Amino acid sequence: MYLTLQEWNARQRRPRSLETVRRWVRESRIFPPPVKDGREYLFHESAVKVDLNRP
Amino acid sequence: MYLTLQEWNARQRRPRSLETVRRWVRESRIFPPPVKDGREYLFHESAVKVDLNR
Amino acid sequence: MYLTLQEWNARQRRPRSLETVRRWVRESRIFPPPVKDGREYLFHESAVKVDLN
Amino acid sequence: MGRRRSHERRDLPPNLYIRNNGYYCYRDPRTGKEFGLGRDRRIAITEAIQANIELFSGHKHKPLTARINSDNSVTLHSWLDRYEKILASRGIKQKTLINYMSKIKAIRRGLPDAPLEDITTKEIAAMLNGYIDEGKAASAKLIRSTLSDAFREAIAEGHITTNHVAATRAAKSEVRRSRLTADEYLKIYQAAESSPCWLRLAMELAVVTGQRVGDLCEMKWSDIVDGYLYVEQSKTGVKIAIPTALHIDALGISMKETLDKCKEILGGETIIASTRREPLSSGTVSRYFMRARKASGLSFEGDPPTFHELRSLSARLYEKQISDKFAQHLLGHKSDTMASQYRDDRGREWDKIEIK
Amino acid sequence: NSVTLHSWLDRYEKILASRGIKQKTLINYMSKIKAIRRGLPDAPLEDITTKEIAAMLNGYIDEGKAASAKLIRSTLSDAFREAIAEGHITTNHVAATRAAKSEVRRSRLTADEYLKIYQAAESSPCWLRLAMELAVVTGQRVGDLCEMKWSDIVDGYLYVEQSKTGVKIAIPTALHIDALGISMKETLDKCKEILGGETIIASTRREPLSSGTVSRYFMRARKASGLSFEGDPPTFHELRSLSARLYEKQISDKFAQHLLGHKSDTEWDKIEIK
Amino acid sequence: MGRRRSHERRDLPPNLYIRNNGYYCYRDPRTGKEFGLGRDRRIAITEAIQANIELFSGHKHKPLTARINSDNSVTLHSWLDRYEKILASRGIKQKTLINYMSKIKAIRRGLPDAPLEDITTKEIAAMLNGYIDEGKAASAKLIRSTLSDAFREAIAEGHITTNHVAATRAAKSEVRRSRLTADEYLKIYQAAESSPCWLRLAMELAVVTGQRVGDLCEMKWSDIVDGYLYVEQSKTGVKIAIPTALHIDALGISMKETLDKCKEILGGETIIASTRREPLSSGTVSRYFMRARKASGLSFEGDPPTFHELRSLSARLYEKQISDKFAQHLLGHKSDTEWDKIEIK
Repeated sequence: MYLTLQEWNARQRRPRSLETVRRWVRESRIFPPPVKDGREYLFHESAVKVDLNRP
Repeated sequence: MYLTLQEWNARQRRPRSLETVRRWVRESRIFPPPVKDGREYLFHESAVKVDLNR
Repeated sequence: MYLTLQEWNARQRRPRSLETVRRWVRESRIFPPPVKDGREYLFHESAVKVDLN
Repeated sequence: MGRRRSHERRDLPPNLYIRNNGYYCYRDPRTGKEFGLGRDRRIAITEAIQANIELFSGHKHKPLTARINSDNSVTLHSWLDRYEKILASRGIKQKTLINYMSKIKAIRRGLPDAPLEDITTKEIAAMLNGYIDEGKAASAKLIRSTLSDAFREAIAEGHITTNHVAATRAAKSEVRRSRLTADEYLKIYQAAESSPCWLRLAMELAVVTGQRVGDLCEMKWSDIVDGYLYVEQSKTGVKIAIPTALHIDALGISMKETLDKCKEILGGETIIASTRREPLSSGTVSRYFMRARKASGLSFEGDPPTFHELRSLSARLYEKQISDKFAQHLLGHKSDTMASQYRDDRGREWDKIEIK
Repeated sequence: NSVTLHSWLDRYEKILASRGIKQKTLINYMSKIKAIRRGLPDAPLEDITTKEIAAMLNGYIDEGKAASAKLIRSTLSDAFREAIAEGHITTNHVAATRAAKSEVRRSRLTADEYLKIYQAAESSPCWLRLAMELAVVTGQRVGDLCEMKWSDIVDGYLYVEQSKTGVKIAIPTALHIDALGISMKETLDKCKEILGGETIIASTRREPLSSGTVSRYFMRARKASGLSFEGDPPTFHELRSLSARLYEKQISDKFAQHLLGHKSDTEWDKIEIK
Repeated sequence: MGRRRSHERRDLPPNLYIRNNGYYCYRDPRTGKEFGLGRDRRIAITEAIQANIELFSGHKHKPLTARINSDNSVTLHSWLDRYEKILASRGIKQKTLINYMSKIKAIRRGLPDAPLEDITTKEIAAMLNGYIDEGKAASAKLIRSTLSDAFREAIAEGHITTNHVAATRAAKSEVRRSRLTADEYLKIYQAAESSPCWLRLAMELAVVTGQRVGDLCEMKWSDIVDGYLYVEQSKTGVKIAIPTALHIDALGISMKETLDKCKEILGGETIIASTRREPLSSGTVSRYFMRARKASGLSFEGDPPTFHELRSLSARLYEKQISDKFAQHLLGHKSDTEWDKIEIK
């Protein structure tokens, strides 16, 4: 089962903007990264945003 | 079940200023840490304060 | 859920000075006893001034 | 002490300190020594804080709406360790004991380290229901039962006086293991050509004898005398003798004909051996049976059947073939409760009624 | 704090709403909870004594409603058992009581009685008679008899999906009761000519009917016939009981069980020579 | 007292205990000792004031809640003494009484001598398990059952109120005594050559009649009418009459031939006598049967079979020779209470 860009963001702790979610995908802030299918992205069921930074 | 910084401060013994709430997170005075998700912390349903001293 | 020192004494019949009320706290003259938040005390809405002896 | 507080521990938990090298080390309240863990600040403190799940060290606890009743006692995580020392003396088979340990291990990573008269019924329900929301309902039932008998033996040793676990209910499973028809049987046997030869022989032998996959890999060519098949089940312990004259017309499989095939092609000490002329495990037989299932392409509703389902299909066939009492003694089963709960369909085939 | 009985009964209903059960089933329990409301004061659970619980229970037993007391006692007990799970109280003062044993007083139906009711159903519409013969020839429950569509019949069969249990069976259109003079086939075709609708049993307006009106009008023809019984007059559901009782002596017992929709087994036996 | 009043006590929480290094330690009014409470001033006092006042209820017309006041009782040993007296009047076999007193002596050397209202469930379990780890599993089951019965009768009188023994669990053990075969009996029968003559006759007569060794020693020749064998079982009291016509075709031993061999060789009032032509005890017939076991040179898995196994062997032979209803109608069995050939049926 693979959720879409909107469906995935509609299940997070706090729904954000479509363009915002698109930014994480480009910043690899989505583990695991979505898969390209057609024109939209397909995220994983247990997909959750992470922070690739160690201050 | 995870809540926001605003929703969490609403369910405490005494609601304080948002500034003070952010301070506790930075000073690591809550088990477990909120963990920044984007640009807004996400408290855990069991994340309570601890308070230190010297 | 709780009430501040002023919000509790203001509801009393004979609102005494802040100091005097703070003294009934250290002398456990208030039961149920109040808890210390940060700099102020937040009593219970049912907390009464139990005058004994 | 020499150093009560400092400007270094001021940002560190009670355990764990910081050396003159910017490194951190966590003390040990069992010897007074410590190990170096971490180079960063928010890492050593965020590491020496979950062991710190047990500051009892000050703080007490209280939820929303509750009562009070306590005094003093000891830990409990240790009781789970003493409970295992009692189960090993109850005289249990070497397979059931492992089933208990796995559950006790789940209780370890489920409930917080806590005394025994502290873990309220509400805390046990939060962990129990957590497995239900995941779908694993059959697990919550065993975890509850095990965690229930643990406290029972605890009360009998002067530690607890009540059994909070008996307050909460147990999940009710529905068994979503789809059955296997006679038509889907040939569909799998036909796709079992890519798989070894012992698979098809043991697949038919498991439907002609209606035995367990475990005892199916325990039969030797010495257990056959005067045309009988002496089989000793290990699960229950029942002993039966299967005649080598059986036959299933619904699938066209003869008992004797199937036996001989395992004597020429296979060959060995056991009825069902491997290509290396050696006995296989009970987990490898049903393993390859899966491959032919997925390779088939057929679809079901719920959870795909299994090699053990062959035992069920064997019973349903023998029913209409000969009689009902026949598909009861062969399965090494007695009583009168499962004989009916093994003939059902469970939402698959309509129970058609005929003029008879 | 936050205690009290009523306050809990409100947080208890939501719990049963997530149990995942039938609609009508959830309603049955609610009616029992409301009875407890006006049956016991509004005070903490730890204050409720076993005496007050039995005082209300027995009050419904003397009124004649002993059956209701059993469910109310079995439901009120579940509430407390779930209350302890939350940590509200420590004991269930309901497990100390005793449920009143009630005996079924709903008389059965015979062959002679049925014939007297069918003829008395003349004043009634033209679908009741069809519903009677059908409920006795199929031996099905009134609940599913109303949800039967002509699309269910497939090549001489009658696919019926029981709502209560959920059993799936297929009654062939070849059955016939040899005691009243009714034929499955002749009965079905009689419904296609007279009624004429999407469902086997419809109204005069060619539209499906509720299961509460099928047994309702049957009652009118019951009291209109002028037949006396012992206890409580049989109902439309009794046609199901009469159906099996007839098929057991018409064909076989293993047939009646398969017709009703049963799976497991659960008067004047004969002492054979051997 | 020595201190009465002083500083560091002017904090006010009773049972206080502020030591030199600023460390509170609540005292217990049961031993006098105390445990380290806390290192704060307004924290330890709170954990000491809540103890003084015993709360439970919440707003009511004068509650109750009891948790004190108690006296008048008896001691374990003392009560265990009269307990034996009550058992002697219960009306039972003398042998049964001995097996109960044997468990009583075990309790004496297993539990202290303090008021019966002080024995905790823990103490009882500590003694019970002490016999479980020693391999004496079956023993900790009889002692536990007897101990629990001594408390219930104690409550009946009015001594105590609760049976703390009804909280523990009784261990479940598995039989260890092995089963005798038909090939091992022949071997032992040959190893019994070094033993007296009555041993051989006792063995055969214990497998052909399937009677208890205790009753086998009480068999008189007067209990043989025409072609029967009246034997009044002493265990339960079941009356039976074994006909002099049976014979084991698995060992080649006829009951008639066996009886006659006991009339010439032995010679006495009892079918099974000694060389002195006099009745022998039941503990002597089995003791010498053992001498043949270790002499035969046959090892078993666990505990070596006894003379009683001859009975079990007698039943397992007749069960295949004639019928099953026959075996149950020989050993003295009343009601019902290794491979079943599953034919095409």
